[PDB]
Amino acid sequence: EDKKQALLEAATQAIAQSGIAASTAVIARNAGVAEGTLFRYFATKDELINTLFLHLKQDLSQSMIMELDRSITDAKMMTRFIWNSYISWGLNHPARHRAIRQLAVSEKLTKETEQRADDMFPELRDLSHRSVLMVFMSDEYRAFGDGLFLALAETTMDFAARDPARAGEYIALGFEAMWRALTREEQAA
Amino acid sequence: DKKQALLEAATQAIAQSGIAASTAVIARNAGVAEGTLFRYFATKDELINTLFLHLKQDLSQSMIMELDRSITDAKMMTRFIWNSYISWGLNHPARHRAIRQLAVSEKLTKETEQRADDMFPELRDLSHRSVLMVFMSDEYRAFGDGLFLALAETTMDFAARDPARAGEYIALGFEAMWRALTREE
Repeated sequence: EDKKQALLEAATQAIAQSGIAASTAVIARNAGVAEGTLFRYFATKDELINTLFLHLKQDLSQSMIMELDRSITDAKMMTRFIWNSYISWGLNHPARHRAIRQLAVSEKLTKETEQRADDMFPELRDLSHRSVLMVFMSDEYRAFGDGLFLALAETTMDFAARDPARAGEYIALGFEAMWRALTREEQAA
Repeated sequence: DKKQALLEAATQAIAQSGIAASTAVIARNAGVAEGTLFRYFATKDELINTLFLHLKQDLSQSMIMELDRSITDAKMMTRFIWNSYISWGLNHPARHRAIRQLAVSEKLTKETEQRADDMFPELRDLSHRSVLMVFMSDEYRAFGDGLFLALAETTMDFAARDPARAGEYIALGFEAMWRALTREE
């Protein structure tokens, strides 16, 4: 498994730098195993993509479970906790964030992986904290939704990293911006 | 002109590698050694600012073309503005990527910021009206633009990857940016 894990870390780095296009040969060389070993563990580029999205999401969920709390809590409290966890994770593990973002907006994630990934987070039970637009987006435009979220989260991380004196402000502003985006609803004449 | 070839090469270089892009290759790909480039622009900072302005002027041209002024809803106006911006980015990806890098650089003089405000006065007024104050402030204007350009680039990337649904992506992205960034009732 030692070998498989080194491969996952190498794929993370490769995709972080070059996206889904990253070569299987380069991943294997940067693991220090020939490309055949790689295709033994993962039988396809797709199977690897999916396994890596899940491995990375598990890593995220691990960093959170330390401070995980009960569902009877404000949806904004829970969502801010998730967002702060994510930002901390991306700052500590930039390649992990970059890779996972690439994976998320790939059109390559099986529904099985999507269900496993929902089930890493009991928290993804919307309970209409979301607006009507975004519940509609979750059905029809889920990748675009995640894309937008990760865009806001990455902008947050980049500014925090560039100017940590203001990190908390940025994390706050970014959070509110995504929260309004996710939660604010139509106001009519 | 020669200057224009330099600016277009600088756009391409920054689109690819950000502000770090070397003056040497910008000059090389313009077809001139570095001294010529430094003749036209005496600093990287001066070049950064001059290019931000050249690019914003291009954007402002492409937007002001399509504007009709009978419209007065601020969400209507901003939605058309965003359609124009998304169009420009789709048509000129290097120009968008570069302008985004330049915008969130901490390298833009206040003179450059006001000249660029004054390319589209109507958009600056639109923005003081509609945008939250934090994202408009002196201290967090850059973060606001960062968020905006993030959403705009995600919109562009999805539209480009899947043009059959481009309008859907442009609409949704707009709403997301609007709700995120703008003051409420």
